[PDB]
This record gives sequence, structure tokens and C-alpha cells, in this order.
Amino acid sequence: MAAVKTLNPKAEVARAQAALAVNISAARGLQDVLRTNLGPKGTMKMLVSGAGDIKLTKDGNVLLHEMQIQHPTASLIAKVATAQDDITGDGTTSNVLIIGELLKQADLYISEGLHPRIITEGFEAAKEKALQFLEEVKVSREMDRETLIDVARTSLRTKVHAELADVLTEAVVDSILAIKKQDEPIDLFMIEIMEMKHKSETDTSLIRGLVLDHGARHPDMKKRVEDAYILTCNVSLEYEKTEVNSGFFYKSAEEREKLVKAERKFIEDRVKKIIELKRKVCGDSDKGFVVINQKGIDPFSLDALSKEGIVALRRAKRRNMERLTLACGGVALNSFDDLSPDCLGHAGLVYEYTLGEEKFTFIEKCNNPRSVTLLIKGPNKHTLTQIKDAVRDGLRAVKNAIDDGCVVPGAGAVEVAMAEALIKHKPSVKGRAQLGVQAFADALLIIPKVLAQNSGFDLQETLVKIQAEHSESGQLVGVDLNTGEPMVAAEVGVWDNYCVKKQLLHSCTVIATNILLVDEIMRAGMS
Amino acid sequence: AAVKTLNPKAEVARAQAALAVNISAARGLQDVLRTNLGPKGTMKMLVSGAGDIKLTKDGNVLLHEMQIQHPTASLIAKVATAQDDITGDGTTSNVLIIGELLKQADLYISEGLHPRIITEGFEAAKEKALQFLEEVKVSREMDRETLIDVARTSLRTKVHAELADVLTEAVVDSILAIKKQDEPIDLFMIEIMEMKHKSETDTSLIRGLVLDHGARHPDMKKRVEDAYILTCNVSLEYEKTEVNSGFFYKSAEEREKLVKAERKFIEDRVKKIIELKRKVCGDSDKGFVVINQKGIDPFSLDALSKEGIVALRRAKRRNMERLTLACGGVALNSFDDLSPDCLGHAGLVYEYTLGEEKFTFIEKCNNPRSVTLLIKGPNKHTLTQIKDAVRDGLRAVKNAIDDGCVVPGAGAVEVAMAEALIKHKPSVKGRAQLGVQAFADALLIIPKVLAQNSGFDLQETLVKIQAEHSESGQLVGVDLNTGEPMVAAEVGVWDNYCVKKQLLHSCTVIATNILLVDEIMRAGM
Amino acid sequence: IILAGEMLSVAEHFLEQQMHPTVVISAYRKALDDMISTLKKISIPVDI
Amino acid sequence: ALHVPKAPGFAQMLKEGAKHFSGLEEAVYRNIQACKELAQTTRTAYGPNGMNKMVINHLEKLFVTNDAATILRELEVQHPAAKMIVMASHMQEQEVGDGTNFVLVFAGALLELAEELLRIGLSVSEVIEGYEIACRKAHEILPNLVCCSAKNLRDIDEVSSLLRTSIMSKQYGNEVFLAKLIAQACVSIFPDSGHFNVDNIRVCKILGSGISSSSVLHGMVFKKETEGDVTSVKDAKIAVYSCPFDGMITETKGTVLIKTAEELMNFSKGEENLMDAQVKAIADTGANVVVTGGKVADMALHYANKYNIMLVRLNSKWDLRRLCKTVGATALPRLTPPVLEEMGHCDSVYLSEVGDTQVVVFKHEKEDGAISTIVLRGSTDNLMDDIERAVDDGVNTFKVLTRDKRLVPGGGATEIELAKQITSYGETCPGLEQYAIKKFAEAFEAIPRALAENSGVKANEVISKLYAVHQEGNKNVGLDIEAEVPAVKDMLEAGILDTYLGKYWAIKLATNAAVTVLRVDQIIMAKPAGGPK
Ligand SMILES: Nc1ncnc2c1ncn2[C@@H]1O[C@H](COP(=O)(O)OP(=O)(O)O)[C@@H](O)[C@H]1O
Ligand SMILES: Nc1ncnc2c1ncn2[C@@H]1O[C@H](COP(=O)(O)OP(=O)(O)O)[C@@H](O)[C@H]1O
Ligand SMILES: Nc1ncnc2c1ncn2[C@@H]1O[C@H](COP(=O)(O)OP(=O)(O)O)[C@@H](O)[C@H]1O
Ligand SMILES: [Mg+2]
Ligand SMILES: [Mg+2]
Ligand SMILES: [Mg+2]
Repeated sequence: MAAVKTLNPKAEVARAQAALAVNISAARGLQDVLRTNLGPKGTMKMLVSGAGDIKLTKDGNVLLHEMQIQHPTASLIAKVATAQDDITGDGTTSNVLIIGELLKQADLYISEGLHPRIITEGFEAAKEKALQFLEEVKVSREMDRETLIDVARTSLRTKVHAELADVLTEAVVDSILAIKKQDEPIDLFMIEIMEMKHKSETDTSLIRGLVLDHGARHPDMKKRVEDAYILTCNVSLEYEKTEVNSGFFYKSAEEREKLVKAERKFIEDRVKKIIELKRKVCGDSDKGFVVINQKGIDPFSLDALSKEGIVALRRAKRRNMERLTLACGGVALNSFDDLSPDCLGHAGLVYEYTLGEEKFTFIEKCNNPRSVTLLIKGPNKHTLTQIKDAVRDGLRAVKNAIDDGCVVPGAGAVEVAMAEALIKHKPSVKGRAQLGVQAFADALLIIPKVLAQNSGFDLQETLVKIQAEHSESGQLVGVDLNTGEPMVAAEVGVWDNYCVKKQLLHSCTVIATNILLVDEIMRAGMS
Repeated sequence: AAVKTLNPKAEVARAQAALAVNISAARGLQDVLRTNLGPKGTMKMLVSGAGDIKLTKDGNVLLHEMQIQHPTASLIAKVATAQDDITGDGTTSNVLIIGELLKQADLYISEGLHPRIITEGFEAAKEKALQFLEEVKVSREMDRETLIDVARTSLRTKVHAELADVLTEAVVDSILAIKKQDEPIDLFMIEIMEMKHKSETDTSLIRGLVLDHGARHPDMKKRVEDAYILTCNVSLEYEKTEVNSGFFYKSAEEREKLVKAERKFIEDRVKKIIELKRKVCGDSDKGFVVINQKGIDPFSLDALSKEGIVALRRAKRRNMERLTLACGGVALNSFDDLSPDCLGHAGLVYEYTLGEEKFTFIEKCNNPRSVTLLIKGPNKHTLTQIKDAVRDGLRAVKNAIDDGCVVPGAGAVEVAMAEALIKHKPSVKGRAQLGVQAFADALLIIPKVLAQNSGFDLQETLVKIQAEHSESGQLVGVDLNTGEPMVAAEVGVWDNYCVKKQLLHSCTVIATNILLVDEIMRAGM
Repeated sequence: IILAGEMLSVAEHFLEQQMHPTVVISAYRKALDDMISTLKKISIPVDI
Repeated sequence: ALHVPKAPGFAQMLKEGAKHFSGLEEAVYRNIQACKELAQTTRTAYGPNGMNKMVINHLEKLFVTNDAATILRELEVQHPAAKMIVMASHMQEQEVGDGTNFVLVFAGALLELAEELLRIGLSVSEVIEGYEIACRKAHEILPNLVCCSAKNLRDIDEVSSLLRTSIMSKQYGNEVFLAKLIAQACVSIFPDSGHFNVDNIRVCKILGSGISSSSVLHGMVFKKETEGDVTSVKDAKIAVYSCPFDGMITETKGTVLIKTAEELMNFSKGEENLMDAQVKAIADTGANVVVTGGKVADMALHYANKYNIMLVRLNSKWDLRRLCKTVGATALPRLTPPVLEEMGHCDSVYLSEVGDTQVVVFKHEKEDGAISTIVLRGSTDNLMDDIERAVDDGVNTFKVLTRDKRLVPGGGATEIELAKQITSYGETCPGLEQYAIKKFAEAFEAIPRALAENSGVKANEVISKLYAVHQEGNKNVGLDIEAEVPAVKDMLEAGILDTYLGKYWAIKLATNAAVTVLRVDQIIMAKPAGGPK
């Protein structure tokens, strides 16, 4: 039929209007599935893997990854949403909805014989105007604890149950405020997220310290030390084989015993260095050492340390070196050549918790920790995964708010105002690109539509109420999900990240423009 | 689903899936048949499994000759089949309007609106639209010029321009010939005979009949100037007794006597015919033609040819009535009482040979109430296309005659109807105004498709036409050569009022029924 | 069809509570008799 | 016109084997039906009159029991909602140890009544909010339903009476004897320190003599034999070594380099003399029993036999650690003689045969020790396994009593009181949540209903009598098992009591599981493919 099929008989090709139809159908399907995620009133989806793992989720990116889809346009939209999640950490469902509505509105005119190029030109003009309006409408504000609490609520309520969201808000805001250095970028690696599987979902909390998923391997070591010095080291305390193939040669049993006793001198020197430091630092039984080691410790060294009342942990995570040096305040050591009491961290309490066949070590009551941990607790694995995803979204939202002092009213108010501004600006656009501008505005209007639809109210009537209120008052009125009436999102506290909105606009416009200009799909790499 | 539990091998589309499936099928049919509308449409080649070739742009033929296995496609095909069967035109517009109605309805349904409101708006809009169509129709005296204009408006859309110009005269003359004042028109009296030996422009109207069979006995005359026509339905071949007669003899002489005497029954009727012929024409100037619906055995043919009588056997059943109306005699089922007054008259009868087939022409009748159109073309597909075109033209002219009204075409009526519907929309309570707007936009598809097929752009052409209609109030359509608004009545682009009314009714009914379907289910196995 | 489905649905509740189906059947027959009586009682006449 | 095509959009993009269920009928009702089916499968094993089920897993192994958690574990449950309910039951087992069947039954009843509420017109959100409110009310009410406290855990009789109810559901006929055994075993453990360790109770299953012959041993039993000739010590001085009982060797690579004839002739003799010196040094400390976690060399065994030292070789390090705990020794890493602190002591170590299995017994004469063991006898492996499950339930009950001493009346009395009080509260509450609250209250009836059905009486009469009696004001009245006619009796005086903490956790977990199931609206199942594990 086509040229490709002539050259390659086993090739699949869609040309001209077929390509547009295929892409728009895929976008519409994705949008139809993800409609129900948007908003705190959205429905929870249940995902079962091939192995049978159960995952309860509401996140757009998580749902997209676990889709059973093999469509090209779906793959493109999934990649765009993945980038959105990677950078800003929120707005994936909004991304998909806006892309789908942009494509639908563009098709509404393209099916009338209009060329896609004009629609794309209108799209870019409307995007420029919309970015200007978003710059106009953002609310620059120094963010104390209250504003961060509001933002964290606006995210977590959409992700999880209301009470769980209420707990997680305090958890995430306190953690971010704890690890936040003045006028410095926030390092989210410094907030460890640990999962325990015994208590209820609301028992998750924040520990002003660190939690390690392993404990001491010697039964004789202390299970709880009140006042503790912390030694963070990256030195192997187990037996090490010589790099150059030593081998031992002896002529008698006594010589063999001498060689056996003398083959551990190297490690025993470092162990005795640690022992000497401990005895110099604390001559009483009041205090104690906790030795967190990134590398292993053989049982001989464990016994030697336990004989001196020292608790030691082996095979710690690499990030835990920085985490402990930032929380306890010591110095991570790659060798014991010159170790002094000044390189020792401090912790006001260290104890071990046993849960089934897993040991957990708590390092808390630090002086002023710059790295904390978020202990996730729940009765199910899927509950833990859902809480972990929600906490990631909340952490990203709070960090985004801290990064730029501005914050954008939510509940669809900003999209309504942007659509009205675009409609007002439409006559200024010369040519037939006014059609593209109108399509862009109507596509932006999808967020209040989906919010009202998910809340159960009528779609068009609620939207016209919101638009009439905004036009007559000029305020930033959103969708009240409880009554459907216009509501001032700024006063209630429904806030959205400005960076998230900007990324939404840019990425959605770019991907919609690129898709609309595609006029052929080829699969001819075979044979 | 619930159904799949009882019948595991069941296919079900439920809720929005049913709407999506139906609307997708309707849009596919619309996308295929957009290119057919208007004289500027595109020829389509239709190759069957056996390799037969059909060239057409007729909506119904194309619908029946696509390879579709969709339920919604089947429903739309049935609607178009009914439209073609009763009115003979508007099938392509039927499919286009149905598809656009469903598309415009879905445009609002996808916003959360319930289809019932859309259907209520459709009902109100249909009532108002029918009122406007009654207000806008043009009552005229159907003279030759108006009928020619209607026939042109159909044929130009169905075939090439010059062929359409010839077929206009053919169709109009035939309809005027067979039509008796104040009497329903019988299209069975217009025979459509096709021959395959000359160019397509040689199709003409014969003021008589053309028979696909000729004289069998070679000695009968090939051409008779003045003839008496004997239309009969009497068997002239040997007939067997119904009660198992059988013959019994005892010598060769007795066998010969029985052989000679067994032909006496048929010979009596042959002798009756011959005696009537001798009584009617005692000279050799006049002629005698016998057209028999039943067979004639070679003995009877020889006996008739001995008297200089042309005899044709196994004629078509409709040809009895056609010859009675044209020549003016009477069809006879028996020769018990036959008189010179039972004979029709024809001013010329001759036989034409074309390859292995022979044809008989019966022309120069006094006042033929039944005529024939001789389709001529070099190809089978050309003949089929001309046959479809002349069928559409005959239906159009008959419809125009039946009711003295005719509607301006070229999309003008749809534009005016849409404008009137939009003006009437505020008078509709509730949210049915959305359905009314959808109906108006659906009606506006005809000028849009005409603009595309002419090569122009939809939006600019449509806004120009709508602005002209609003400013002047005239019925302005689409000028397929310039794209400017143009008064359809003045140029002669006419549409059948019955066709428009049928379009509105059928399209609205089928769209309402499809929009209200919420489950497609196949569990009969 | 809807009524029969609903009656069976509500009878399942009793079948799951150690009630023999014959008792349910007797109760249903009494109910049907009283339904007939009430329907005849609340009826109104019509002149054709 | 003979095929219905797939709807455009997501339906067409779905994978080849994937499934997608959406809406009420397709997803929520199906999940509720699956959970109800699972509850029905496990229902008949509830209470003292519960019936054992013989479950054969995919590995052709036979399980016979009425422990709900074990049955659910051995069943290959595939429906994901039932999987979620099973996870809830397993969480209840891990947190408390008893009440898995209660969790399953309550969740099933709650989901059934939720389906009823959804059918009559309520929304999922309203049902969920009503269940949450009712669960909060039940958790508030429950502390007021406590009838008595343990008030002593060092008494054999009191502990046995407390533990009888827990191990009466399993092994109904003979529970007093098992209660006494577990009470003695638990009282041996649980020192003056309030901490109680479940792993300190070991169970040894020796087949043959009927379960009535089981006993409690203050020490440990290992189903193995002694390496050496000495087979009995009356004043044991165990010295435990985690290293193999052999001359220690290098760690990189050891080769015996011989350069003269004299070294070759003297090497083996010197090695033997060194081993002899080490063993004699060990023996000179008074040690007469040696326990090694590794292999035993031939020369070491010979020299130990020369010095009259008992050898025991423990294969698993867990057993070595447990023996060190129960004896008081420190697992030395070398062959050095043990100092007086590291030397373990025991009243008697000897080899004995029980049935046809040879065992090594570390027996303490004192009524104390870190670790105590129960020797289970019986005529079948499956019977001993079931008795071990009952013992585990009793030990977990003792642990819970150590954590919280409050007890509530059993035999459905607590459930009836909770149902009555929640029904009373829900009537005063206006709005659409009253239906959900009343259904939550009614879901408590499934416990006395299951008990009455399993006991062979009419459940409705029992429930009506329970409501009547609780209406006069007796909140400690439950159904009487030992009656052929529906009857009720006081449970506080009958001693049929279950732990308050178990009830609290079970109610919380069942409510959470039911609500979590109700929250689901769409299911997107991938192709099952394989996944053997
Ligand atoms: N309490 C609330 N009331 C009204 N609108 C809200 C409320 N909380 C969030 N929203 C709006 O709902 C949207 C939630 O989107 P969300 O489901 O998080 O999509 P994504 O995960 O892609 O960001 C936000 O745009 C916000 O404006
Ligand atoms: N010469 C013309 N100029 C402009 N419009 C025309 C002309 N001839 C026909 N039309 C319009 O084009 C349409 C032709 O439709 P047609 O192809 O006949 O569909 P159908 O065969 O289904 O009736 C008519 O509606 C008529 O109004
Ligand atoms: N002697 C008894 N009389 C009446 N009820 C009893 C008796 N013993 C136990 N029960 C009841 O049996 C229930 C325990 O059932 P069980 O089979 O242990 O399920 P689970 O293991 O999930 O708790 C308790 O609610 C208790 O009230
Ligand atoms: Mg979000
Ligand atoms: Mg036509
Ligand atoms: Mg139990």
C-alpha cells in the first residue's frame, strides 16, 4: 500500500489522518482512565502484578507505570509524566489530563479541515500568555510552618485518607524544617524513609535521629545504651586476605599455632585502637560506644568489642555515613590511623527494637540533628508502599514550596483565571491561531471539570457558576468539593506549587504540539 | 460482566463503551461517504470476490459494496436501504447527517450530559425544522423546464456532465410520456434495456419497446413496416395430457395417423391466428407480429412463417402490460373469441443483431403509454452506472411530479434551517437547547461537505454563506465552482421535498434510537 | 423478572440461617395470598 | 453484524491477558463475594466445637487443624481481596497470637453488610465513615466491658485457669491437662523481670505414647546422641565451644613444609601431643561435658574419651545459643579452657531413649531456668503438630497477659454487649451514617451465630436469648456449649474469658481490612504468567 509496506512487506504504517486518529484515541483512553484519580475525592485503584503483588494507589505516575498498555502515544505520555515526577514530584495526573484535553480540543477543529500547524501556533501563543498570567497571579510569601502545613495537606489529602494525611502533614513538615539549612538547597537524601510492619497506619511518625534496619550481631552486646558516643567508620574489622597470594608454610603444630595467632594481629591492632579510644573517652559505665561500620566485622572482633561493653553494627548503608555525621555530629573515618575524641558523634539514646526476624536500631535524642528519619508503620505491605509514595509526594511538595517563595491557589482557580485571561487575549492574536488559543483555554478548563465530576456534582453547571463568580468578582475562586460552590482557594488553604504549574504548562504544550505535528507512524525495523 | 457469567463466550459492550462503539462506527461510515456528496465527488472502484468491477458514487450501492461487519453499520445500511427504496435519493446525505448528529451529540455527552436531554432537544429541533421546511418549499407547476432542472441536479451528481445532460432529456421525456394526468406514475412501464455496442452518449429514449429476444425461425421477416401486434399468453408448443394419456396402435399406418392427429389441438390455435391475420390484412403491405409469453414449437413457427408472420416466444411477463399500453391491443390468454379489435398497432418493427444476442424494436406507436430507455456503453460497469443514474433520475422526477413542491438545493435549505433552529433555541426550556444546537450543527454538514468536495475551506465558505443568508434572507447555497454564496432557485439547483422530509425523519429517529442504546450484547450461542 | 430475583435474594438470607426451605415456601405462599387480597382491595373500576 | 468490537480507548490498549474491572458490580460486589466465600470456608472451624480441616498444600504435605491462620496459610488463595483479608488475619496472628478466625469472620460479616448497604442506596464513602465511627465507638466501649484481671502470673493454678479458655477452642476435650502443662512451662520462664520471651519455650515432638503422657522439662532435649563413650553426668560442668573440636588451622592456606627426615618423623607426634595437651587443659578445669558447634576430630574424640568427657555436637547455632542461655555458659571461639565465669552448669546431662529416638537431656533440678521445654507425645505426627499449635496459642496468650492483664467475657458475651451498645448509640445519631453504624453493630452477631451453628443449636434462638439477658443487665452471659438446647449461662463465673488486648487488636484489624477493601474502586490485573514462588 504505502511506500514502507512496498519496501518492507511486514511493516505497520498509519498515515495522514490515521496517525492523528491513533494518537488522539490513545490520549483519550489514558485521560479517561486517569480522570478518576484527580482530587481528594478521587477513587482508589487496585493493581495486581503478574506475580500477584497487590498495590493500592492513586498516583498518576504509579498508575501509568503499572498500566497494561503497549501503545506508542501512551509510551510518550508516560515518559513525559515520568520526567514530571522526577523533577517536581507532583502533577502527573494533571499532566495526562491536560495533554488529553489539548489533543481532544485540537481534533475538534482539525476534523473541520483546519491544519494542525495553525492549532500549534495558537497553542504556543496561548502558552506564552498563560505563563505571563501565572507569573502575575502567584503569591510570593515567606513560608512559616502554617503555609507548609497547608501545602502538605493539599498534597497528602489527595494521596491518602484524611486522618493519615493529617498525621503525615506534621511528619513531613517537621522533617523538612529539621533538615533545612539556611539559604541552602534541601538535600532530600538526608531524610531516611524506613518501613516497619507491625503497628497501624496512623502510628507512623518522625524520629529526630536515625533508624537502622540491622542490629548488633553479638547476643552479649547491650540492647540499650542511655548516653552514647557514636563512631562512624568505613574500616573493615573482619579478616582480610593478602592481595599477593601469601600462603603459610610451617613445619610443626606449634609453628602452625603461632602462625594462626599471628595472622589476626593486623585486625587486632585496629580493634585495640578502638578499645583504647573507648577507655580514654569514658572511664565509667555511664556512657558507651556505638560503632556503626559500613564494612563487616568478623566474630572475633565482635567478641573483643563486646568484652569491653561496646555495641557495634556492621554493613551499614553508604548514605548512612553522611546521615550519621549530620545527625550525631561525628566524623566518618576511612582509617583509624589518627582517631581522637573529637571525631566521635553523640546520641542521647540508642536502643534496639526486635520485630519478628528483623532487628531495628534507634539512634535518637541527638543534640541538633540535620538528618532525620520517617518511620512508616502499617499492617500491610501495600499500605506501607502507599504511605511511602504519599510521603515522597509531600516531601517534594514542601521542598518545592521552600525553593521559591511563591505559591499558587489550587482547587482549579488558577486554571479558570488563566482560561478567562486567554479568552480575553484571544482577539489580540492575528489570524486563525485564535482557534488554537480557544482550544488551549478550553483544555486548561479540564481541571475544574474533572474536580467537579469526581465530587459528584454536575460538570457544566458547576463550571459556569465558578466562571461567573470569577468574572463578576475578579477573585481566584476554585471548586469546593463538598458543596460545589465557588470558594476562594487562597483563604481556605488549597495551595499548589508554582513550579508544578509552570512545568505542567511547558511540558503539556510541548508534547501536544509535537504529537499534533506527527503525520506518520512506522514500524519497519524488522527483517 | 453479568452477561459473561451466564455465557462465557459472549461479547458485551456496556455503558460508555456502547456509545463509543456506535459513534466510532458512524464516524467511519461518514468518513468513507463524505467524498460522494455533490457533483464534484470522487468515483469509487468496487471489485467483488469474483473480480466484477463496479464504478459508482451512489451512497446505497457503496454502502452495500463495502466489506463491513459492524452492527451500527448494519443499522445505518438498513436506514439507507429504506430511503433508497421509497424516495430513491438522499442516501449519502442520510449517512452524513446521522454521523454528524451522533458526533455533535457525543460532543456534549462527553461533558457529563445525559443522552436523554440530547434526544429531547433533537425532537424539538426536528419539529421546528419540519415546520421551517414546510414554510420554505416552493410550489410550482411541474413543466418540462423544472423537471429538466431536477433531473440535472440528480444526474450531474451521479454521472459525467455530458452523459448527465443526455440522461436528463431521456428521463424527462420518458416520465412525461408514461404519465397520465391525475394518476399515480407506474415506473414499471418504463423498461430499461441495456446494450453493449456503442458509446455511453448513445443512450436514448425509444417511443416503444425493446425486447431482448428475436424471431427464432430464420425465414421470418427481419423488418416489418406496418404491423398488427398480437400480444398473447397462449402456449403454441406440444402439450402433454395431464392424466397420463399414452398411445396404443397396432400398425405403422395407425402410428402415422396418431402422430398426425396428436398435433390437431395446437394446429387449431395456429389456424385461428392465421385466419385472423388473413382477415385483417389481405395484402402483403401490412404486417403481423405475434409476441407470446409461452413457448412456440418449431412446427408452429414454420406454419406461421409460411403465412409471413413474425412470432416471438417466451416474452417477459411485464411485457404483456407494456405492449398493451404502448401498441394498444389487449393481452390474450386464449383464442376462443379473438376479433380484429384485439390487435395492437405499431408503425415499425425490426430486429437488431448484436453478437450472439438479438433484439426486437417496436417503434412508431400511436401514443405509447409505456416506453423504454436503451442504455448503451462499451463496458458492463458503464452500463451498471448508467442504470443506477437513470433509476435515481426517474425517482427524482416522479417525486417532483407527485407533489407540486420543490426545495432549493446546494445546501441552502440546511443553512436556513440551522439559522431558524438557532433562532428558535431560546424558546426551548431546560437543557434541551444543547440538543437543538447539536441538531443545527449536524444539519450544517451538507454545505461543509460540499465545500470540501469542491476544494474550498469549510469555515470561511460556511461563514460567508451564513452571513449572506442573514443579511439578505434569501436561500443561498454553495457555488461549487467559486465557493461564493448563490441563490439555488435562480440557478436551478433543486432538491426533492419528499427526500428532505424523509431525511429529517429517518435521521432523527435513528440517531435518537442509537444514542439511547447503553449495551451491545451478543449471547445467542 | 426483577421481583423473582429479589425474592430469591431475600430468601438466601434465611437459607443461610438454618431455616428449612419449606418454611420459607409456606411464608411466601401466605404472602402471595395476602398480596392478591390487598391488590383486589385497592383496585378501582373502569367503564370501558 | 455478528461481533461486538472492543471499545476505542483503554479497552483496546489493554494487554493480551490483562483484566480490568471497574464500577460497583464489576469490582466491589465481586470483592465482597470473594471475601464472603473465604469467610464461609473458614467459618466451620470456630469455637470449641470447631471442626478440623485436612488441607494438602502444593507440596503434598498434609495439614489437619482448626487454626484459622494455618488454614489460610496453607490455602492457595488467588483472589486479591481475599488475599488482603488473609494478610489482615496474619497480622492479627503476628501481633497477638489468637483471634485470626474472629478477624476473618468479622471482616466477612462487615463486607456482606456493606454490600447490603450499597444495594439499598448508600455510597461507599458513607459506609466507610459509618464503620470508622462505629469502630471508634467500639474501641471506646470495650475497656468498660472488662470483667476481671489476671492479678497474678507466678501462680500455677491461676495461670492454668486463665490459659484454659485460649486452648479450649483447640483440643476441646482435653484442655485441662494441656493448660497445666503450658502453665508450668510459662511459670518456669518469666523471671522477676517483667519481660517474657516466647522463644524461651521449646517443644520436642517424640512419637508413640499418646498425648496424655506429655511432660514439661526444665532444660532442653536434643534428638541426637553423644559422640564419645561417656553418656551420663550427674554434676555437669558444660563447656561450650562455637569452634570445631579440632586443632585450629590457618585462614589463608596452610601447607606443611618438610625439609628434613626428623621433621617428617616428629610432625604427627607433635600434633597429637598438642591436641592431648589442649584437651587435658580443658579437662583440668573440672569440665566434664563439652558441647561443640562444629565437627569433632578423631584425635580430639579419642583424648576426650581418655579423660572421661561427654561430647555433644550441636548442628544449628540457634540450638547452641539456646543451650548457652539455659545452662549459663559462653560460647568460646577457641579451644582455650573456660574460666569460671564462662563455665556452664547443669544438674544432670544424660543420654536416654524415648519411644525409639535417642535424645540428650540437659535437666535442671531447680524450678527455674532461662529456657524450658515441653516433650510432646502422641500417636501421630499431625496430632503432635496440632498440639504444638495449641501450645503456641497458649504461650501467646500468656505473653499477652504479661503485656495487658485485662480480660473480657467470652462465648460471644462481649460481642453481644458491643452490638447492643453500638446499636443504642447509632439510633441517637442522625444522618445517613446511622445505617452503617447499625450494620457494624449487627456484624458482631456473626460470632455468637458461628458458635451456635458449630455447637449444633439454632443460632436465632441463642441470639434472641442473649439480647434478652443483656437487656435485663447481665453483660457477662454467653451461650452454653454443653447443652443440646439453645441456652445461655454466665461466663465470668464459668471462667470462659478471652484477653482484652486480643479483642481490641482483632476488631481494629478486621475493621481496617474491611474499610480498605471497600475503598477499592478499580482493579487492573496483569497477566498471571508464571511466578512459581
Ligand atoms: N481540599 C481541596 N479542595 C478543592 N480542591 C483541591 C483540594 N485538594 C486538592 N485540590 C485540587 O485537586 C488537585 C489534586 O490533583 P492530584 O490528584 O494531586 O493530581 P496530581 O497527583 O497529578 O498532582 C489539585 O490541582 C488541587 O488544586
Ligand atoms: N450543480 C450544483 N451546485 C451546487 N450544489 C449541488 C449541485 N448539484 C447538486 N448539489 C447539491 O449536492 C447534493 C448532492 O447529493 P447526492 O450526491 O445526490 O447525495 P444522494 O445521492 O445521497 O442524494 C445535493 O444535496 C444538492 O443540494
Ligand atoms: N467453653 C467455651 N464456651 C463457650 N465459648 C467458648 C468456650 N471456649 C472458647 N469459646 C469461644 O471461642 C472463641 C475462640 O474461637 P477460636 O477457635 O479460638 O478462634 P480464634 O482462634 O480466631 O480466636 C472465643 O471467642 C471464645 O469466646
Ligand atoms: Mg498531586
Ligand atoms: Mg443523490
Ligand atoms: Mg483462638
